[PDB]
Amino acid sequence: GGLTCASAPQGTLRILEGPQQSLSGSPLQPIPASPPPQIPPGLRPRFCAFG
Amino acid sequence: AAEELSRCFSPGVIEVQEVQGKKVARVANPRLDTFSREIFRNEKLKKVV
Repeated sequence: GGLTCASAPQGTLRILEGPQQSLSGSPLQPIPASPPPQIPPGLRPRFCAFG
Repeated sequence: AAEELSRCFSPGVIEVQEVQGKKVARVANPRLDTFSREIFRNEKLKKVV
């Protein structure tokens, strides 16, 4: 009436919960790159010679 | 090329007249010139002035 060893298991199942990968879009930056410093339009000379 | 010449100088110095259908640049007032030597960057008009 006691507990005895039974037949060895024939296989093992290991369960884990996993989600999946999306598409590669690689959206690097809101406003991207190093935007260049640049000329103010027209500007004009702010200096003249004497005479 | 008269206008490119007139831009390489303080603007009053080279007065571009219109003698004929073509445009001639003339040295109207040499005194206004500031020495900026910007003609010397032109490579084709550094030989003219």
